[PDB]
Amino acid sequence: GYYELYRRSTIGNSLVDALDTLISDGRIEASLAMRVLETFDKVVAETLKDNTQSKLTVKGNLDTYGFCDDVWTFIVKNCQVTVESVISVDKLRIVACNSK
Amino acid sequence: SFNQFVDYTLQDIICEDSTLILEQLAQISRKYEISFGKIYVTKPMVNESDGVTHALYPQEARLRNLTYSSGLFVDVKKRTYELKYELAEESEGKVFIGRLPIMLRSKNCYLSEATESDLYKLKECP
Amino acid sequence: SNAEASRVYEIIVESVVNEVREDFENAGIDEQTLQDLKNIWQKKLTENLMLCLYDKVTRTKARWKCSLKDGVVTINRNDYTFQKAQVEAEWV
Amino acid sequence: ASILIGCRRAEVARTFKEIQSLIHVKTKEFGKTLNIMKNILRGKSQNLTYIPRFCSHLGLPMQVTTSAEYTAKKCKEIKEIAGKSPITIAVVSIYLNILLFQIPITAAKVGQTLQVTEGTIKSGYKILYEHRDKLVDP
Amino acid sequence: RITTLDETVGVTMSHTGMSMRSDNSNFLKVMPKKEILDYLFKLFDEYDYWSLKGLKERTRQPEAHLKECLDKVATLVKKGPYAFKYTLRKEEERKATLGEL
Amino acid sequence: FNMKLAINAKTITSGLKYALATGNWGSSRAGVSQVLNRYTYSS
Amino acid sequence: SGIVPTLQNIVATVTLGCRLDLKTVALHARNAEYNPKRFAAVIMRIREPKTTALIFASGKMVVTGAKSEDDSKLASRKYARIIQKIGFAAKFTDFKIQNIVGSCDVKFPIRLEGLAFSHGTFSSYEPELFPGLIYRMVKPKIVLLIFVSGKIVLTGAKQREEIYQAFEAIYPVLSEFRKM
Repeated sequence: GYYELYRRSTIGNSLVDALDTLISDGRIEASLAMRVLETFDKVVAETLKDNTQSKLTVKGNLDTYGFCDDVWTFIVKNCQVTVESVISVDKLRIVACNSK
Repeated sequence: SFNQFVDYTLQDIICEDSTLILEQLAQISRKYEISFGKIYVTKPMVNESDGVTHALYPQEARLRNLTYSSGLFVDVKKRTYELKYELAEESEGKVFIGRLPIMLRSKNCYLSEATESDLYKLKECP
Repeated sequence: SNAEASRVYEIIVESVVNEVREDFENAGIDEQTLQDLKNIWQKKLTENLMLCLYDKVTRTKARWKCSLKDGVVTINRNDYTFQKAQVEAEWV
Repeated sequence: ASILIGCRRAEVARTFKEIQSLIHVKTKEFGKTLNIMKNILRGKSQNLTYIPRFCSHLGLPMQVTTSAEYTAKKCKEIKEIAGKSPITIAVVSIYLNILLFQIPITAAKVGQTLQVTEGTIKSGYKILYEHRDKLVDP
Repeated sequence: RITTLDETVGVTMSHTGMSMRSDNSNFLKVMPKKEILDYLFKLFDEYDYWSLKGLKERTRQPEAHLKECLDKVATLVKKGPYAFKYTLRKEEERKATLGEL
Repeated sequence: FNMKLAINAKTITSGLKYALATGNWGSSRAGVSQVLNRYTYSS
Repeated sequence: SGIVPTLQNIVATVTLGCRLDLKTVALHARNAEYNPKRFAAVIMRIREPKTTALIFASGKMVVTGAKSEDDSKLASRKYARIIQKIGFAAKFTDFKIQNIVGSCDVKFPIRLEGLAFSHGTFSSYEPELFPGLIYRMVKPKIVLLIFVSGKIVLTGAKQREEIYQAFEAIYPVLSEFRKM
């Protein structure tokens, strides 16, 4: 259970980098690092589920889309994003995993 | 005698044995149940072939080779059990069981309330 | 710029650390090592990618619509976290 | 299928929906079967009727029914939407005729009772209202 | 007493016959092959009786495919409480053979 | 399950109609029904 | 007259000649969809000519959405090249158009009930089920959907001339049953 996609996020990469250092730089038990990441996967999921309010709206040109193995990938170009403020992005990559 | 039968016997016959239940087994066992309520009688009517439906006065009834009858309706309440647990759909049905011949001049037929000239319009000799 | 994001991030760090502590204690590593992990992770944390779940994706002609849920995005160096998101994009 | 045929051939009319209430045929599958059967009958070699039947369901006076009949013939000739299936035209034709007269069914009651979407009856009513000029029997 | 419905009688009949109205109430509406087969066999030592449904739920493969291989390892008992369930007759060696093939 | 199929009206309706037509209650009874005599109002 | 039908959709089949790994195909293609649980084919698309391909594990492929026979063969060759580029020993063979759809407007309303009565053995008209009349022509063997508005749909053709032939044959009939 729990997808590992959130490890690619800013907070996820940071965690990876921290752990990698404790392993290499130090002598801190690897494998435990994996245990930690398994915890991360679950936490980010419940937190994003129970601790969020924002509603986003993304409108733009669909440059590319794709589906395989319960994962949708989209690349939106020249888009305006609305938070609940209006932000503009030249290129946005979206990766979505099945909710079911 | 016929009037008493219409007022009392239909209600009692339907009431006496109405309740029927289905016993459903699963592996959890289950029941389905259907009851019959207050029965409803109509005034005499006719169903034409096309489906138009209209009242029937006896004169025409004779001429057209018809049967002089009123429809019957029943209140069906359906229930389901799961075992006495009770869920079910009720009220909302009034169900047509069939037609009942109606004796002339009885309380049900249209003529019983008619007056003299009234009868003359319908052409039934007083 | 988003505040909910930083709050979510805080919840994640605090929540993960406390949970991980058992394993950390089991592996007989060090409470202060756990503390280091926390401080480095938070230190590192200080390219327009959205990671989330999809409820529904539809299309009619070249018009696509997507109902996204529980996600996190980095747009122009800023991070947003959301409960729901709707995507309306036109393919050619 | 065979039933609906015998209805047709008998000059009686029954709606696809009605028979669909006696039997669950899934619809489209029914249309294909009905067409193939029709073809076989040819090999072995009309809304109006619906209008009175509906009045029955509403128990409307005779004049209302005949008014509705004139209305259906007049509406079909004037074209304009070609009918979008006969059922909508038969019900709207009625709804006009009744609203001409004082007898209330209102709207939702006829939409329920006769199983026509209320939006459909009103939509038919606007276009039908436009041609009120030439639909008047007397 | 019994109550006589006084209506225009047309409405009552319309409800009686085919009304164009239906429903409105409800009453009695009524891993690859190598690891798959190896896993299923470990279930067979774990369960002397099991079903193509239990196996299809595990393997997420059509019961027809499950029925073919089971005919080789397992046999069917159609009588008794366990009826319509397969019973068996080294497991690690079989798993490695599945990995090879 | 659909009520119209479950309940068959001609059972009762055609049953009674039949019986009064034939006048046979079953035979277990016969001739109970008789066409009226309109020979004269007395009759 | 003066009206000539416009082609609207061309459906074709192509044999690639080799087995395909659909996850691989879907993964490597720029515009692909693949959900084994819904349909057993990769739904791939290209922008020019705008078309959609249904790609199977057997290596057979269905190409649809083209508006011309030229566009159909062109887009088909393109899909085949994509499969090659992904790495399979595919070959562009057996290109064959299976269905051509056309449509036009006669510019006058039609009396469908009269037409159905007159051409009863070829016609099927149930306005409550579907508003158009389904006309099954014998020669050429083409199916036409005829609407009150005068819009006409012709389908079931293997060659463009059959679309043209059928319309020429139906026009006098549509005229006979006009409203204004």
